[PDB]
Amino acid sequence: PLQSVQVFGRKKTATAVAHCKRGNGLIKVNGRPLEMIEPRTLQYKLLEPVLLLGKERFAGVDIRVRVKGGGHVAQIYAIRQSISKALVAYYQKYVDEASKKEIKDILIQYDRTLLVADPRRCESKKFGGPGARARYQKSYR
Amino acid sequence: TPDIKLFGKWSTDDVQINDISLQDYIAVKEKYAKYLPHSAGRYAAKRFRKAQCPIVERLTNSMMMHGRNNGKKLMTVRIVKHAFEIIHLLTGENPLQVLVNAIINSGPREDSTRIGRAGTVRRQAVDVSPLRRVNQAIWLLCTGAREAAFRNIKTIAECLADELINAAKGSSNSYAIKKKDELERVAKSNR
Amino acid sequence: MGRVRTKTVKKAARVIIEKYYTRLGNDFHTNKRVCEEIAIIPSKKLRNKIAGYVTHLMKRIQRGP
Amino acid sequence: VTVKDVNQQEFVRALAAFLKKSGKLKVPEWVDTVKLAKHKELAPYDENWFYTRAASTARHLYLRGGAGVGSMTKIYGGRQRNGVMPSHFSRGSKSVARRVLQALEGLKMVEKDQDGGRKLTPQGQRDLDRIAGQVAAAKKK
Amino acid sequence: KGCEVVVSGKLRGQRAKSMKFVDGLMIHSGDPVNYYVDTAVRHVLLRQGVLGIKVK
Amino acid sequence: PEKFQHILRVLNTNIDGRRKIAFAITAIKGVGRRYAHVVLRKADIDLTKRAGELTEDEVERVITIMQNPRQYKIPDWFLNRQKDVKDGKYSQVLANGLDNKLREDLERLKKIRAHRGLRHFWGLRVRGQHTKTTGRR
Amino acid sequence: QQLYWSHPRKFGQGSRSCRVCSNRHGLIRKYGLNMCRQCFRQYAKDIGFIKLD
Amino acid sequence: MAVQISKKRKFVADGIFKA
Amino acid sequence: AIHRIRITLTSRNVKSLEKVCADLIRGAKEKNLKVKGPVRMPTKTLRITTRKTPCGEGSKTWDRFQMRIHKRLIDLHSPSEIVKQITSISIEPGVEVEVTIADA
Amino acid sequence: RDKLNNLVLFDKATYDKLCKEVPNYKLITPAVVSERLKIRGSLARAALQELLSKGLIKLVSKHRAQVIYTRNTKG
RNA sequence: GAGACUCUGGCAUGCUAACUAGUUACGCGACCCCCGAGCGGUCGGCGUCCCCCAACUUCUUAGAGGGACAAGUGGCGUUCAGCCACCCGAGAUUGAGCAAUAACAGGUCUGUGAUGCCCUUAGAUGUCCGGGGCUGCACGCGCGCUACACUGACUGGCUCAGCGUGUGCCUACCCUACGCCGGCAGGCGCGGGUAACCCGUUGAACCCCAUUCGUGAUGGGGAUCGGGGAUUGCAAUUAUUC
Repeated sequence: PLQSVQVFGRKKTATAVAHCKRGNGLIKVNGRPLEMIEPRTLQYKLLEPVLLLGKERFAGVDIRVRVKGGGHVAQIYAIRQSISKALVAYYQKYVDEASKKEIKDILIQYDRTLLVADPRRCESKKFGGPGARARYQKSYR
Repeated sequence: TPDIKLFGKWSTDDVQINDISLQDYIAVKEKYAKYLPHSAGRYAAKRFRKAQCPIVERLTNSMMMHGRNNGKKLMTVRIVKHAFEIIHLLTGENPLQVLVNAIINSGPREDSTRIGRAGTVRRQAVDVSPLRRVNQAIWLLCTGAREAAFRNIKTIAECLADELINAAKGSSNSYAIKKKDELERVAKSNR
Repeated sequence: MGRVRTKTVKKAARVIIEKYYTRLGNDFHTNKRVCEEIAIIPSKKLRNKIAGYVTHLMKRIQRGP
Repeated sequence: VTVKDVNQQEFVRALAAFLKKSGKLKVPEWVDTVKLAKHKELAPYDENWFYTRAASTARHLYLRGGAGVGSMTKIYGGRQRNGVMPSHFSRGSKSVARRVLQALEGLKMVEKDQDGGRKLTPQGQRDLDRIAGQVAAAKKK
Repeated sequence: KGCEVVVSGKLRGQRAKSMKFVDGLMIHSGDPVNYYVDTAVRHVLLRQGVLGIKVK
Repeated sequence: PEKFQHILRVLNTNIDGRRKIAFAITAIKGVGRRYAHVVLRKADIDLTKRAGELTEDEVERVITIMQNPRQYKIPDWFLNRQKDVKDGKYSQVLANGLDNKLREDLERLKKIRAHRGLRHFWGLRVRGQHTKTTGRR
Repeated sequence: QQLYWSHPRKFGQGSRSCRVCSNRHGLIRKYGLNMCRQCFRQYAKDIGFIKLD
Repeated sequence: MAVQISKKRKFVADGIFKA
Repeated sequence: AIHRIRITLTSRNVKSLEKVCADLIRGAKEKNLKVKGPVRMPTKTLRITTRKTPCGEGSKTWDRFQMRIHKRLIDLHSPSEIVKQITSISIEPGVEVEVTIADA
Repeated sequence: RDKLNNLVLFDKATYDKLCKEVPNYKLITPAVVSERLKIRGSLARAALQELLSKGLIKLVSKHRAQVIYTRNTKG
């Protein structure tokens, strides 16, 4: 009586995946807890959906997160994203959708990148300058 | 936490942004608060979308400046978080009120345009919009502490707090005020 | 930042109506399909823009020549 | 418990102090005439640095076996200031990297293994994981 | 449907000149000009100098 | 502690008794940051302190190391004049002799009329530099 | 006589040359192409190279 | 080929042939 | 099964290349037991840049040539009688078939 | 123009002024102690370490950049 | 000609299929052996064990088709052309590539066995060899690198990418694991790779967490100059790099 479901939380070049199932209430990432990943300044930003839904709902759920690519910060904002999409999809399949509407509203009210991605990617250099828009200097004389 | 939003410690409530004009542009007292500085920050695509940005996040953005420090949000959060804490000791009061009070009484009310009469330089007083008051306030405060802390033994956190307290109240010995009164002086001259 | 249709788009929209006014209606995604079926355009995007002007045009044909 | 459940700037500190106490290393003589990398400018500020270097290494060996000298050398490589000319990257130091491993190999926490590398022994993990336990269970970590 | 011919060099004089003779419809820009044109350039030698030929 | 800070002298060279030892001794011409630290380890002197810990017993222990670093087990890839051209032995030239070595080395080249000696004499770059644009006076 | 070709070329830029134009300045050593630059651009299409960007 | 050359260098020389 | 053969295809005209695959897997699904599905390798991209002028002077502009290479591979379980049969199936355009005899 | 001479160590007069009336502040930071009393700043840091050990002041937050202490909170 | 067109980017839990791009759940089929805990279950793991009869969705794998058209709505409008704010969703879009008629005494005979006309041709402007110089310094001009410090410099510990290239070349030659010796200049041995199979999970920096320093031309800054080591080659002086 297993309840597997896997979801991705893409960012600029990051790729963060979470495998979800019933278990005994655990929020692990990559062989490490939710508290000791990467800079403790942004630790609160990971705990947003935690505090924002609480702990009653995460009771009968164990997840394992894995992530690859990008940088420090983007690798966060993906994990912030993969958690929620994994959560909401679990309910739609194993709970009534009256549940998922109850919880999707709160998320979208606080912030809208919790679910839908950000399509910005870095662009290409051109001959003449060091970057896309800038250009080298000109004497006029 | 599903009823209160702190910065970890202190709250966005219990503060009254006290004006009508400077309403509608400051996101501090709103129940749409955030636990932390910067989110992603889509707030630059349209024209008036920047009004719906939390005021501390606006402030955080402005600090990193003069080239030696670009793309250093996290550094600036350290400054801000240390900065609001040092405010708390010196007066035992929510720094948010101390912040809005400065932003309120730091936006110039009057200015002169550069209407040089087609090449014959002579200006003319005009009025100022809310959103520009808010911006020049922050810019003046940020380029306060900075030049004060450049070659000194004080750090940005203390110098930021010092100018910030002296601008909330009328201290008449802070960079923000000494310039604001100057601009009003010039406008009244060629009024 | 502007969107005007060219002669190729307009003229074909005219000819299509003047033949097949019965096949078509007021729905874009059906009007899209029939144009594909009768006519052989080289491009998916050109297919789109023609039909969008067709449908705008039918609402005018409802009343007023 | 596992070493992946603590603050790992501090686990290293406990390990070195333990490792200094038993003390069966035969540290090299040249522990005061070196710099630890071409791209440095000084020798360390801390007088006892050899012992920490072992802790970081074996800690790294736990997470990722099959890693030899040059690989460990790349790990501790860093930024190089060439003065007026721009910065670059520089690798660590072959010498201390090699000789540190040999002392641990002497100490029976690590064995030179097939297909190149050093995998930490099947009996070094006791010390490597119990010490986490005291660290994490002496007080709240 | 269309064609184009061009010729340049020393032509009735000591100064250099150029000629372009056309007929029919012709395209210049885009990217069906990679399979709807058949270009060719050549070089004729003469006692005076050289003449370039182009044809499309 | 030890509040007898004692501005002092070493080899006719004044030391400011306010800086740490690893950097106060560096005033002497011929001593740097490397040589400063390493000898202070061979002298067992703690480096937490200022120049307050410079009783005569401690300094002379450092000074004897200054003029003779070799038998105190300091390796030979570390000294200034390694395998001197005359009197070919390892040793380190220190203040007020370093100037003498610098001087005589130049006149060596001058009297012998080598390419480098002329350019030191004329007052120009010598390591193959350029002069069309830089070095203006 | 024996001193004719005495110089050990063996390396450098006065050893190689554009296979077609028999030139020495501005060559391309990538994938054995070993071709002068102007010469490459000239043909550049029978080889299969094109440009899209 | 005999010398076991990369596919990259192969296609290139195959073009140089035809030129 | 008898021999474990492997076939490789490198070319540039994708449509020609995706065609011959369909042809060969058709004959393989025609007269065989079980073969493979096409394992699509990532493309290579050769990139060159030059100055667009022969001389030095002018404005400093650049050009960027390239060519892509498309690559596929498949295997079959069968006696080698079959490969000598089906390597002849009208592979006209520029398409390099490279085939091993047993697992190499 | 701010060209001053400071003190490497105490001189028994700052100690008279530091064992008392420095804990009689609201804010405590080393840069401020250099401002009030003429010292370098290594001593601003080191004295307060002791002064916490002796137990007269209180801690708030430490960082490798800024460290913050407090009054003992007379209560 | 502009537009249309080509390439790229952004979306799909829908199709297609996979050790030579390559995993992820299960069995743990093994992890080693305690690999920790603990008196146990349970957690932990990146690579190490394979043939390849335990799925492919989510990286990059890459082909097909789909999708966005001012389409729905409120105003504005010669109520035509069309414009502004919005509902779902990516709402003109990063972006480049291609580029017309007529022209400039623009540049290139030092890119071409593309070429006219003039000059020279055995005591040569040809073609080889030895050495030197193209870098020479009272000054002026421009494209840039480093820094003028505490939002910092130094010393230790934590943690994450992507575009790429790589061995026999048209006349001469690779990227490197592992070990042993020394700081590197390194140097000896064996291995892999005609390549996402080896380097390679490309353990990159800035960042981040903690010690030292405290406004001092100061440990900021690193020009200049001395001395010693090694490496490329036939050859390092006018120091070729380290």
